[PDB]
Amino acid sequence: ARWFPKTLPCDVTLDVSKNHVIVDCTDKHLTEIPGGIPTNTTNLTLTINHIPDISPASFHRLVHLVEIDFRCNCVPIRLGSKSNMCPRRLQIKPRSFSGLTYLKSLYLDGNQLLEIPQGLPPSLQLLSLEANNIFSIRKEQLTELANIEILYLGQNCYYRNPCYVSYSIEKDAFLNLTKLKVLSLKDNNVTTVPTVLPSTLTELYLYNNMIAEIQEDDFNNLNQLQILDLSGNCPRCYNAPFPCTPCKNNSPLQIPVNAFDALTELKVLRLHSNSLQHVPPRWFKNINNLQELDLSQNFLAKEIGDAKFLHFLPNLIQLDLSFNFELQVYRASMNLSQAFSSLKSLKILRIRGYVFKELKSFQLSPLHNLQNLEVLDLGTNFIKIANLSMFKQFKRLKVIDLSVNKISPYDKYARSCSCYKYGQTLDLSKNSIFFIKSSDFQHLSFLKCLNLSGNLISQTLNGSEFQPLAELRYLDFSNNRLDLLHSTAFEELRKLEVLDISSNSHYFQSEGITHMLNFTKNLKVLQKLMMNDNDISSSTSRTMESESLRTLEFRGNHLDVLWRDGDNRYLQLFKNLLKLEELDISKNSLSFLPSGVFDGMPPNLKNLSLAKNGLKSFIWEKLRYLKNLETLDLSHNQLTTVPERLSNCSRSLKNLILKNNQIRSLTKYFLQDAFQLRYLDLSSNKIQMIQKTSFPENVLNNLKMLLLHHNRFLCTCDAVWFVWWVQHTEVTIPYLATDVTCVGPGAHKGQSVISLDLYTCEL
Amino acid sequence: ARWFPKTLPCDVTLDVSKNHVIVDCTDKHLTEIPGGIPTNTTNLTLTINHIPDISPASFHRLVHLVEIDFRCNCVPIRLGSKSNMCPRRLQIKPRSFSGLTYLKSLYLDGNQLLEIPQGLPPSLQLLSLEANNIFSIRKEQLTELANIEILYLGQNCYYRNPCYVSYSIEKDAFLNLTKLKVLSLKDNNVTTVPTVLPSTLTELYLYNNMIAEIQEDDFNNLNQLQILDLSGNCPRCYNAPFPCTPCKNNSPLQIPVNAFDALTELKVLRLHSNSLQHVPPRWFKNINNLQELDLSQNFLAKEIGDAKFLHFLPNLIQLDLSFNFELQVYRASMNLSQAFSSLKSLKILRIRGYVFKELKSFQLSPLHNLQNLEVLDLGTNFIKIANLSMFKQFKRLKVIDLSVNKISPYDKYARSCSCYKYGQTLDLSKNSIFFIKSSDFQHLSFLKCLNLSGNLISQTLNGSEFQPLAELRYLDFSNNRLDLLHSTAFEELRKLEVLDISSNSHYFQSEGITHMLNFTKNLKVLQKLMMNDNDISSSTSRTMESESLRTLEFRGNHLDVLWRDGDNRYLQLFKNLLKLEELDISKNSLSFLPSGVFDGMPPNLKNLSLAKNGLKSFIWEKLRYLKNLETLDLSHNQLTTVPERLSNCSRSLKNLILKNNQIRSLTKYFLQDAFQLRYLDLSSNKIQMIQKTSFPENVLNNLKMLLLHHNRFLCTCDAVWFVWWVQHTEVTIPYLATDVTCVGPGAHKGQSVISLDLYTCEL
Ligand SMILES: O=C1[C@@H]2C[C@@H]3C[C@H]1C[C@@](C(=O)N1CCN(c4ccc([N+](=O)[O-])c5ncccc45)CC1)(C3)C2
Ligand SMILES: O=C1[C@@H]2C[C@@H]3C[C@H]1C[C@@](C(=O)N1CCN(c4ccc([N+](=O)[O-])c5ncccc45)CC1)(C3)C2
Repeated sequence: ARWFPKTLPCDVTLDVSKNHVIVDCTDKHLTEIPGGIPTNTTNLTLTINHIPDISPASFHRLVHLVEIDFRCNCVPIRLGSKSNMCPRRLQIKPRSFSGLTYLKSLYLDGNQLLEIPQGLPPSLQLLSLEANNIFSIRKEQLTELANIEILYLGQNCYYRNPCYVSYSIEKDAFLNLTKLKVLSLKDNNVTTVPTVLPSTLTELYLYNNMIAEIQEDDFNNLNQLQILDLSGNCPRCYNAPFPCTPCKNNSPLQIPVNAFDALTELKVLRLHSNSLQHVPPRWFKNINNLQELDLSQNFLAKEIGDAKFLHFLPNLIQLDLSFNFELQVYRASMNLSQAFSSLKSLKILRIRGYVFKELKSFQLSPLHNLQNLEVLDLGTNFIKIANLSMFKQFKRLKVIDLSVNKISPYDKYARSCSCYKYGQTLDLSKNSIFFIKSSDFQHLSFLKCLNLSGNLISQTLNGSEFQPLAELRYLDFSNNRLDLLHSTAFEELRKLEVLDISSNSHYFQSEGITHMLNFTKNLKVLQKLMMNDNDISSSTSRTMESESLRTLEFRGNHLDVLWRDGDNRYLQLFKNLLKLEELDISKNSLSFLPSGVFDGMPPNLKNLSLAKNGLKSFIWEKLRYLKNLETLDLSHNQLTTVPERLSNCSRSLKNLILKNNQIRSLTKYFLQDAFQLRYLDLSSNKIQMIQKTSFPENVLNNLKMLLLHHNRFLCTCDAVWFVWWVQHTEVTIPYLATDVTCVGPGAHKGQSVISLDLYTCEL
Repeated sequence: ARWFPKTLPCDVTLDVSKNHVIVDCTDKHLTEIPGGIPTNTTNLTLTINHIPDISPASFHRLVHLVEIDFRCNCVPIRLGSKSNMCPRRLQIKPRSFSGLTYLKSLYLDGNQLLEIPQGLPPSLQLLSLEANNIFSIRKEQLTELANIEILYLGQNCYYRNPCYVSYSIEKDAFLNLTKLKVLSLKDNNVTTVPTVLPSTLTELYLYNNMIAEIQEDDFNNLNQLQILDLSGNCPRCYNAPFPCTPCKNNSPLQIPVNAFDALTELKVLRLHSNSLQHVPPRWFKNINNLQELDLSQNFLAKEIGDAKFLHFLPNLIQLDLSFNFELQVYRASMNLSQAFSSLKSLKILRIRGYVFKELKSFQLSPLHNLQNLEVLDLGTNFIKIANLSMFKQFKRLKVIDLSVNKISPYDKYARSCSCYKYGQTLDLSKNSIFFIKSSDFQHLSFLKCLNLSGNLISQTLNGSEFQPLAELRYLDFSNNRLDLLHSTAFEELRKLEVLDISSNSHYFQSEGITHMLNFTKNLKVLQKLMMNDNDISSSTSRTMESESLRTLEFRGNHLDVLWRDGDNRYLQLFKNLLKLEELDISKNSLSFLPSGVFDGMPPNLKNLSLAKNGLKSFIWEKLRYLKNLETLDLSHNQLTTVPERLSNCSRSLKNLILKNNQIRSLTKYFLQDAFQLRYLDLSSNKIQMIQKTSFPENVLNNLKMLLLHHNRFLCTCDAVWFVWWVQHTEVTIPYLATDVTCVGPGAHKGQSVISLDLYTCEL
């Protein structure tokens, strides 16, 4: 099959059409790069490791490298886990990258460098030096980057990685970079923008810095700029969960009126957390193609009432005005200006953090004509009175956020080391609704969704609550207190397809009261039912019936009491679910499955999940009754013995999952004649040996995935074929060189099975 | 010292003045009563056990018994833990109590008896047969109880202990009980009141039954009745967490108008959960001395608006009107009738469960003249708008309950087997207050308390929030998000004595922001400070200062980071607290105390708590610096070695607590010359032997308590003196015969040290 044993502990991906040989050593804890790298490699990745340094002998016989990822080998003091500490910082000998004539990208983030390395090839187009200790920019060290295009010099001096010195950039340091397009100086303690910047810049990220004043001759040459991020300069420090230094006298970022003049191709402008109080319309005079405008965490509560600058943004797509409230000011209503009607191309409008008392109908009148408006975020506003019927005008919308408000009837780009698909959505989750009336949801027949998660509604539904919701296809009733006393629950939701009544264990924990689990009989088009984490311990109805239910999640419940010894009542609980194909009966404290319960299983079942249950002895001969089962899931269980013969067990099972099990040895005809298998998991086990008579190539040649890591393989001369099978077969085994180790014998401890060579076996 | 070794495993209490010898065998798991009971015994108690039966030979030589407690030896199927199952029910041979001429009380609850035992002495005054299977009452079995006074025949037939048959009571079964005063027939599935009842009844508990109609000739002879409990008859079954059977057509308990006529001395009348809709004033025509009236869980929402019957209760003390709301009815205001002004002697008024929208000022106008009104409960009402200034008229009150409402700026007698002491209290806990204004608490200077627990207030207090609270002596700010950025927090609370800022770990978990822990310097009369469970990990201020702080609870925090290795900054964190006497620095993940931190301890410290910390090695010689320490608490720790000599350790330590420790052997001069000791704990340890040279009688004679149970005592001939010391010394050792056992050797496993006799030691 294979006579080329490659002991490389890194993943290899081949793309002949793209000429890409990707070697991936992510999270491999290597101290030195492995020997024998194929010379056709193009992409090279080395994440968090323990590699001390780099020498020119590292990339000596690799010229075709086009991407080198050396990110975060020695993470700084506060940016990563302190379980992997380097003795010192990273050092690079001179001319360590000059031999890479085809290099085009380099990632050196989080390695505690003092200055920019020298000797880089002129073909380099990307260079990222984030999370380093480079707080000084000069021209002589940038002369070699005359052909760079993307430069990430961010996260160099701030509270996570301090340097105690303001960012020093000499005059015209980036001027001679005629090919530079992206420049990110985020979290660098920058005092002034490094003028002059190259005129070919397209993305400028100067956010989360200490820039206090902007000059009129700052962006005077940037005519091709498209993204300008000045967020966090003079930030809003009140109740900030991060160390922030505000400006003196609580002054905002001093931006002149004639500042965004040369910016003509600007499409994204984020001024989030700048302590701004006024937004002059002169800023938006020359930027005609502005699409995204972030103005969050400011003091624009009085500006939103006027909002004159909105008259200069006819092509605005997004508008973030979150958390603009005043201190000790509880407003009675939201004061949206009429100029909001000038945003013709507006799609998303998030006005969170604008806390007020009552949301009336005519308060959203400027938004009554935005034909392109889809999302309307109004969460975290602590609204008290809000008649939902007023939303009968926003039918063309897609998301109506009515979040944690109490209606009643820093660096988000940190690259560290639902209902929107069904239609109209009313997200009333985490509100102060404690009972459901039919008149409250009136004039809301167009709703395809209704999220009532976390409202803590204690109500006995008899089939008269969600009456106006005729077109409802998804109802989220999680984190409440549902009382299933009548089988007529959710009977008026004719077009209901998905029902989530999870986390309603309050009334289900009680013993003796009626629990009609046959409430799905009146649901004719119900496709998915999520009732997990409900602690369902009893049920008056004996069976569950449905003409269309295909998915059922019954995890975190008590089937161990329903299938108790001698209690033959609830054995056929899911037998009448004809169209059921996806069962998720897991975490149900099931210590054993009583013989006969599989006879009360849906005949069309395909997906069975029995994870985190506690099965002490799961029988296998009863799987013949499930002639359509394909994805049996027995992960995180306490099984002891694997089946006798998988061929006699099932004819359609192909996705056996036995993760985190307790198995000490496989059988000797396990995979005999089980050709239909295509997926097997045996991770985190206690097995000792696996022979050949149970693993022939007729069955191994078709398996797509096979996980045999984190176990107790004893690598002695007892399973020599396994050796000849582990390093000479192309079956996909992930983590085959670092996680699956050898616990013995003696000097053979911790050895990888891929590099096994016992010459003293057949001398 | 003592030559009478009593191997009785039950506690003995002697009262010579009362002539009471109380033998207590609570939770002792005995199979047969022990032999050798002293004949002077009067009180005898046997709780949950495994005793099969009783024979006349049990109380043969005990005549002076006046109280026999045989409760709950074989608990029914659902009333107790199923870990102690009896093979059958309890049986009593005839004439098992006739030999007790001085018997006056008998408790036979929860023993699954079928009928009332016969042969009881005529001197019996109390007889309780609760939680049994006695669902039939006859006259021939009650003829022997002609001198009984208290009869508890409750909990005989209901959902916890079913019998499937209505309670059968023959005509005039209790008539000949001329001395009967208390009769409780609760939870017995009674259909009709057992007329006729003895005219000398004073307390009648017929609650939680299935009585549907009351007759006019039912209480016609009860003229000395004082307590009448008819709660749960035709109950309110909506959203009930217990199996309840309501009456047909949703009808209330049919009580005639001329029903409470003969009742003249009635003081307590509870009609809770009767589905009542009207309360006729004719019911309260003859009962002039009614003090307590319970009317909870009814449909009196329209009756509270009228409340005519309140004109007939001039001596009413309590009035419970909780949970009288209507279904699918969210009221806009609380409609209290004017007749509430007729309750001159009213003290407590709980109107919970009366959910409405807004609580205005003039809604409580009838209560504006109740001079005796103290408690005003208004929790669980979901109030939205409620101006607190309107409470400037209820200054004479004591408790103003403003519970889980959202204001913004079955059988409770089941005998199973703060701020009210400081003055005026405003309990605004678990409300929807997210920020504190000075104008909100205006006109509330009389407040001695303010509970703001669970409001989740994210605010940076600078000393201007609680300004009108000049007389505030207690502030509960738990379960919030406090930002201690300024040392001027709570500076305006001049008369503040207790401050609870616990469970505010949100902003304290953040690293880098300022945490001014010296905010107690401006508090001149602060006596107690509770800041536990705050995860305090950093502090800008180095020390904490206070002229008056005496108690400080600092548990559930991170002192393991504040006292890190080499970090000598926060060593003297509590040194400036001069008057500090009670320190509770526990659960702080402290793996070791760095040497020198005790030098930064308050000199006046008396109470130190280091529980659940994780101390791997706690030094003892450093305790000489604490010359006032008396209650050192080292429970639930991982210590290994006890101090060398307690005399050289401390001169005032007297309450050593080493519960749940890991100690394998004591020293040989531990308690030498440590005369001041008066309290020692060594429970849940791993010790093996304790000799005499460390435990002399000069020090053992004064110790009040000494706990040495749940450990690994090896009871071999190695510590014979210990034997002669354990059963011949009167030092108080609780659980000396059941919990402290012997783990060896061999045949001597599980033996009690109190019954140790090794004759083969010195043959
Ligand atoms: O628990 C909670 C957290 C974590 C999240 C959920 C959640 C609410 C949350 C929050 O952002 N908010 C708290 C309440 N907010 C405010 C705070 C202080 C002041 N203030 O100092 O005057 C105010 N004055 C006027 C109006 C609002 C004020 C604004 C809304 C966000 C804190
Ligand atoms: O989570 C929670 C729990 C556990 C406690 C805290 C808490 C509130 C709580 C509660 O007792 N309540 C829920 C809300 N309550 C109600 C429910 C149903 C109906 N209904 O079926 O029409 C109503 N119709 C009108 C008015 C109120 C109604 C009454 C107040 C009590 C349930």
